[PDB]
Amino acid sequence: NIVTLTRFVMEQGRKARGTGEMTQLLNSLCTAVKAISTAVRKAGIAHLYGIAGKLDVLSNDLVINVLKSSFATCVLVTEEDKNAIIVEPEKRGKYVVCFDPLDGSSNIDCLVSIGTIFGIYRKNSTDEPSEKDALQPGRNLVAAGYALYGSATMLVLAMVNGVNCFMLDPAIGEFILVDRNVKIKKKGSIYSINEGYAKEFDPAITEYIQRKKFPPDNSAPYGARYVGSMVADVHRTLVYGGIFMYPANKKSPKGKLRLLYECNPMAYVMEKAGGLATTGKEAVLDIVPTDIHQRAPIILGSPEDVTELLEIYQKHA
Amino acid sequence: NIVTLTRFVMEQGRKARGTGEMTQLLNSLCTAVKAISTAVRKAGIAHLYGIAGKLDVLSNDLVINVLKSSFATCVLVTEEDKNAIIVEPEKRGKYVVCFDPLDGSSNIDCLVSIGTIFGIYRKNSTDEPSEKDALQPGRNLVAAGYALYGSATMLVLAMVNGVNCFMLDPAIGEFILVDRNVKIKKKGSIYSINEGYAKEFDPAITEYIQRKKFPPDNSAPYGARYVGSMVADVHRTLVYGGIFMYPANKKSPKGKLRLLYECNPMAYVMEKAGGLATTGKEAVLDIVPTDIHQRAPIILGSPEDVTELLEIYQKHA
Amino acid sequence: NIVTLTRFVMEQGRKARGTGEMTQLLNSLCTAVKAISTAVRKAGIAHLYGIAGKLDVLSNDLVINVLKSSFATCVLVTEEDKNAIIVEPEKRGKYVVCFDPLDGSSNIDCLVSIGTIFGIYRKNSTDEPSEKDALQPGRNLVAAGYALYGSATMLVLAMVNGVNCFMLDPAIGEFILVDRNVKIKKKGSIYSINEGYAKEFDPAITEYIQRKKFPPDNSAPYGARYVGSMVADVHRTLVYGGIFMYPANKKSPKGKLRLLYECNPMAYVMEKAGGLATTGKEAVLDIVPTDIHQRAPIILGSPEDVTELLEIYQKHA
Amino acid sequence: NIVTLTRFVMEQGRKARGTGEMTQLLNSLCTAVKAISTAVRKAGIAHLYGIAGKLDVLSNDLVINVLKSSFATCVLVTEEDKNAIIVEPEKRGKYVVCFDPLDGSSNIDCLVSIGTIFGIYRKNSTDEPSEKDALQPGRNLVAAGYALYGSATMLVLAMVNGVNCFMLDPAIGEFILVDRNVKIKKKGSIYSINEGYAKEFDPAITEYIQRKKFPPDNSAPYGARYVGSMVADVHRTLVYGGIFMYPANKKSPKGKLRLLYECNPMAYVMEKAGGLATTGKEAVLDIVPTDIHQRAPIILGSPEDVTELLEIYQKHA
Ligand SMILES: Nc1ncnc2c1ncn2[C@@H]1O[C@H](COP(=O)(O)O)[C@@H](O)[C@H]1O
Ligand SMILES: Nc1ncnc2c1ncn2[C@@H]1O[C@H](COP(=O)(O)O)[C@@H](O)[C@H]1O
Ligand SMILES: Nc1ncnc2c1ncn2[C@@H]1O[C@H](COP(=O)(O)O)[C@@H](O)[C@H]1O
Ligand SMILES: Nc1ncnc2c1ncn2[C@@H]1O[C@H](COP(=O)(O)O)[C@@H](O)[C@H]1O
Ligand SMILES: O=P(O)(O)OC[C@@H]1O[C@H](COP(=O)(O)O)[C@@H](O)[C@@H]1O
Ligand SMILES: O=P(O)(O)OC[C@@H]1O[C@H](COP(=O)(O)O)[C@@H](O)[C@@H]1O
Ligand SMILES: O=P(O)(O)OC[C@@H]1O[C@H](COP(=O)(O)O)[C@@H](O)[C@@H]1O
Ligand SMILES: O=P(O)(O)OC[C@@H]1O[C@H](COP(=O)(O)O)[C@@H](O)[C@@H]1O
Ligand SMILES: [Mn+2]
Ligand SMILES: [Mn+2]
Ligand SMILES: [Mn+2]
Ligand SMILES: [Mn+2]
Ligand SMILES: [Mn+2]
Ligand SMILES: [Mn+2]
Ligand SMILES: [Mn+2]
Ligand SMILES: [Mn+2]
Repeated sequence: NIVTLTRFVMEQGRKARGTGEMTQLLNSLCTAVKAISTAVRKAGIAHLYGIAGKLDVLSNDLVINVLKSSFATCVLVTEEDKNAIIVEPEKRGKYVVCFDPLDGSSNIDCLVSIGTIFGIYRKNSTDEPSEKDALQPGRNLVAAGYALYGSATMLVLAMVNGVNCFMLDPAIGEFILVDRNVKIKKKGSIYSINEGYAKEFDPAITEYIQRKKFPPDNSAPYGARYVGSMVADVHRTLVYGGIFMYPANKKSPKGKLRLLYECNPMAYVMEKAGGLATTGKEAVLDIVPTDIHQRAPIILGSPEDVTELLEIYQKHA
Repeated sequence: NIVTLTRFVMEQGRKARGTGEMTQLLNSLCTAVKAISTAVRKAGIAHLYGIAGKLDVLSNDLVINVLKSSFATCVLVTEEDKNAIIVEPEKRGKYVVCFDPLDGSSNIDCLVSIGTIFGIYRKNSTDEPSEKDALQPGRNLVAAGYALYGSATMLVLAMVNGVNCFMLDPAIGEFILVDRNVKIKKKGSIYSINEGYAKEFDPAITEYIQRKKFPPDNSAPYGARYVGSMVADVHRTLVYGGIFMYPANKKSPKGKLRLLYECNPMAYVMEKAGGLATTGKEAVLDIVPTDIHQRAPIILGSPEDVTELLEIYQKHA
Repeated sequence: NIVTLTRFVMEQGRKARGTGEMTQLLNSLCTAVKAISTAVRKAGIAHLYGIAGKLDVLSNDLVINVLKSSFATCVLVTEEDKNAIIVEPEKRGKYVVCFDPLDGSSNIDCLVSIGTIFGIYRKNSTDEPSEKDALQPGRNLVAAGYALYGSATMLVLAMVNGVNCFMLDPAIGEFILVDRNVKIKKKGSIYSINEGYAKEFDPAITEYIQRKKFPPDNSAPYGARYVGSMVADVHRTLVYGGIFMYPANKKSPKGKLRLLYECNPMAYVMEKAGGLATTGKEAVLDIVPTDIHQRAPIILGSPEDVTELLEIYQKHA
Repeated sequence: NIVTLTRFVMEQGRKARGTGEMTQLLNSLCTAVKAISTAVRKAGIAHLYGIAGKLDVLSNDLVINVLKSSFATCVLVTEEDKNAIIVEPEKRGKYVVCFDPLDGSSNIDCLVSIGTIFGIYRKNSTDEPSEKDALQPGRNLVAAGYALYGSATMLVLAMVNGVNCFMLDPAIGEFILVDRNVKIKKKGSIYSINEGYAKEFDPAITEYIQRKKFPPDNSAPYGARYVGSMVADVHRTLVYGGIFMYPANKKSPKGKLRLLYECNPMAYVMEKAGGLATTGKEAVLDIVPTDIHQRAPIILGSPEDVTELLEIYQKHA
């Protein structure tokens, strides 16, 4: 009585009486992620080193061809491509897929955890697909999730029904459901932010950080953690509780994280897990995108920690 | 032409005119690390999940068994064991090995990078082997290094002639030399410390951090990173540059990090790479331990960043 | 534009407007075969050998639990169980599955190729499932096939539409379609039989063998091949052409190979591939089984080679 | 406690007081075999099938490159190369290696067991290294063995002190000693020969086969097996007992099997295991080659079965 991703996706496609198109899509994603995982852990590297006489780019190509080979997509948006990819009408399905094929690429030389992030929208409208089809607020997401290539490979999938975590068994190449209907803690004890940007923080963030290090009610201070790869930082937030933040600063008054393929999927996982995701002023899932590579400030995590900071944001409002 | 860890170790052992006792020890280590890597990556997990027919305890058991069978060790010191382990006379060799089988174990549920740390001493006072044989300053290390299980598995080996990084190709189970004679940048641009302890930092540390966030000469502040796993943080330092800190505070008046199997091996690596590793008052390698599970304050990284901090310490002295 | 077993099975389930039950079944089989393949190639053997301090039986259990976990089966027949396994009504589906979890087990110590063989029937009737549900002639098979664990792992799947071959990529744990709509050669140049039973052969087999070694029309003689594992011998027959035979002798006047889980699936693959499978008197697929472990003589392969021998069988009739 | 090929080789090399030159050669071989095994098992095939972003030539290239880099060889002899390969003086060592990189290559499309065969000689006449250095009788082998890629990968190594089998654990890329000091049964019960050449067999062979099918003393006839891959057939002989035959016929008046890299290594293995290996007229190891691609008749296996056949030869002499 074990549950594999392949079994789960099919039973769910059956319960929802789908035509099987989304199921074929989710299966192609599962296959793409296993292929990326393998290249990340460097299997075959000996060949590059002459035993017999890129990564971001390879990841992009894998995700694109595998997704197109699903016959379930019409518009693809990648962090790696300036323009949205419109699918050939022969393989054109009804899904729009926004993804970051390998987030944290600059961490690669340091062997820090990296991941793949994706959000799926159903093409709403009836005209020649285009970038406009991806410009939907995150509230319209059919599914969203990410794959984390850390000490082990994990796929976290969020859909209307909830959040589920699947661990990859690289021996048989199968994702096994290990955490079902996940819920984030109401209050965590870790905060995550790049404090090297201190001089740039708005007063509300500055005050919050101060409350965490020197608690006014004399409670224990929060521990700090900042891996430097969103997928790793968010996954730790989801599993262990706490708050993650990447607010605005000189690096764009608009934030650094991209709305469509970084913030939205994460905000979606967070909300389905019972947490919050806000820009400080509004909920991330409610922002109407105007540009496929639009950035946005984001704060996510345990609801009590996010509301606490939202209050400070009010006090300074 | 390609260089595997197996060939390199043997070659070095040949140039050193060794009896091949250390070579066997190093081959054993390599075998232990590949085994731990496989377990960490979760191969075979489908079995726990009943496709019908603890990770730090297994790691401990693997290291101890694999090292004993090398017939090259007489005294073992593990983070996991209260007392030193004395090898049976039948299996005795002349080496003392101090290791942390799986560091960052708390981080396991969050899939954060973890690693194995080891330091190798040669038994000097030839009395019956005992705990006192491990009580040697790090300046007496013959070899030290670590294995990091991150996006990929890497083994860094440092010996008197320098530091070398080997990447694991899991397809053929062989470590390939990917970086020769490593040297750390003179000055970095990332500082790594758990700022959650700000309330308890000594003055020098407090001044240094603030200097990194608000540099006097209005230059770019240092970026910040803190994975919360020493091997991961120390490996990013060695490779990318910067400074790593785990100073003395209240919950740990002498630091959290253990001297024999965490601070020494890492300080040795740092020093052979041209970096510094201090306690704030003194070099970590010169400290003569008195207890095998002794703790010690540690600051390591690019020579200029560490020097700058040490000047500040002297200033408050 | 690559085709994985998972994609293929789903598109075919869609074309046939299935409810998705057979598809879930085929997916469970694919997963069982990858798990068996891994144990066959001995991954993890170091643990049996004490690195940190059956096969036929393990294969049976994997296939049974994985199949039951599909919720698509009601009656399971295994070469390893005296009695047919009736599925719990909770997980009871509509399919009857006959399989040999690991054929050629006595070859294991010699590392000869071995495999898994399976035939699927739709439960015809409407009463409490039982052994009687498996007692159908092979002509009623919905699907049949085998997995060969040889130099590489291959899954050959035969359905009403034809025969397809999928090679396993153990790096990503995915079967890739490599040979589509396979057809056996009309005439081969290799014959396969255990000639150690010469003294026991009926006159027709004896004459045929004689024609192959000393051709009366002076054509080149046929080469001989006899691996000793049916799956290996049949797979070579399917791919390279020729004839395979295991007629009756003192080892049962009834043959050695079992009808339900060895002969039928193979006869089915053969026929779908355009070849023949006969007992010498009748077509194997047409025999009405009377006992789940019933044996039967079998001759299969290229149609011209099988008809040639059938003629000799007539001459001696 | 467990024994890996790496430890065993080093230990043996220590007991022999070698300079570690042969040890490096043997470590190189091991690395080459693991690499070939991975390629044979088809890892990464999904790439040829365009998940978008010859096996005997690659094997040849792997062996040659990996052996050259060992700095232990001066002359290489491959089944795949017309002339011997002379290693650059910069990389010269004292050993001559004769190998078949991938034997049974015809069998690849049929997924039949294949293997690698090697024999190691020490350069004696110290003139400029040349082809003549490989022209040594097998009685002069320092080491020989083979790697079989069957249901699992095994490496059999024979040296003056005996024959040892190592099983590859692909999870950690390590060969584990699974069988120590192997010895073949005195008498077997399987004979292995391509009976398709019956029309061309000499009288002795013809009598022997018939004696196996119809034993005078009405005892059980020998079972027959003929995989068609020497390593597979010879490995079943060593492990299970019996006799393997590839006599002289018409299409091959001196046999098909080559002396230097097929017959010698296998005869050496057989002899250290307590078996016999003859040409019919003489022991294979005593033959002094005159051409590097020379062919030779071979009969090997249990000492009693081979003797019996040799008596029959003498009878027709
Ligand atoms: N595997 C599945 N899991 C959960 N919901 C599904 C699945 N397949 C389809 N659905 C749902 O049913 C809708 C239509 O399915 P489809 O016909 O495949 O496009 C989807 O957009 C989801 O809302
Ligand atoms: N593989 C090696 N790599 C580097 N140094 C070595 C190696 N083998 C031996 N040496 C050195 O030679 C000394 C004696 O080696 P041993 O006789 O094997 O105990 C060691 O303690 C090292 O200092
Ligand atoms: N994956 C599939 N491939 C080919 N035929 C299928 C598939 N699924 C179902 N069918 C066919 O449709 C019938 C009923 O499907 P099902 O509703 O799943 O039981 C099967 O028995 C086959 O005859
Ligand atoms: N690893 C080993 N295993 C068995 N015998 C060895 C080993 N190493 C060296 N010897 C033997 O010692 C001789 C010289 O070794 P070498 O100096 O390395 O060239 C060889 O030719 C073998 O006869
Ligand atoms: O390189 P990417 O693909 O844009 O992602 C890097 C991002 O960079 C953030 C960290 O940025 P700072 O270095 O500015 O903190 C992470 O949280 C995200 O992973
Ligand atoms: O779980 P361990 O073996 O004690 O290791 C955790 C150690 O803990 C340090 C961080 O601890 P803090 O949470 O106190 O910062 C790391 O740098 C070391 O990896
Ligand atoms: O051991 P199993 O599972 O019954 O299968 C062995 C069978 O045995 C046949 C060979 O039998 P002989 O040794 O009698 O030739 C093969 O063709 C089949 O694989
Ligand atoms: O393809 P190769 O390298 O020539 O090897 C085939 C050889 O051929 C022999 C069998 O050949 P026949 O078909 O003539 O029996 C085997 O025993 C050897 O493995
Ligand atoms: Mn990216
Ligand atoms: Mn990104
Ligand atoms: Mn530990
Ligand atoms: Mn530790
Ligand atoms: Mn069986
Ligand atoms: Mn069987
Ligand atoms: Mn060859
Ligand atoms: Mn050959």
